[PDB]
Amino acid sequence: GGLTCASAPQGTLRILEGPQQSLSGSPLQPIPASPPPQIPPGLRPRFCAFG
Amino acid sequence: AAEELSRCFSPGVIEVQEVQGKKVARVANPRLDTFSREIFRNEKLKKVV
Repeated sequence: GGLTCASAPQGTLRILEGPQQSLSGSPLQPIPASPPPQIPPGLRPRFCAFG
Repeated sequence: AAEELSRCFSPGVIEVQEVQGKKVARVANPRLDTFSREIFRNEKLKKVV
């Protein structure tokens, strides 16, 4: 009436919960790159010679 | 090329007249010139002035 060893298991199942990968879009930056410093339009000379 | 010449100088110095259908640049007032030597960057008009 006691507990005895039974037949060895024939296989093992290991369960884990996993989600999946999306598409590669690689959206690097809101406003991207190093935007260049640049000329103010027209500007004009702010200096003249004497005479 | 008269206008490119007139831009390489303080603007009053080279007065571009219109003698004929073509445009001639003339040295109207040499005194206004500031020495900026910007003609010397032109490579084709550094030989003219």
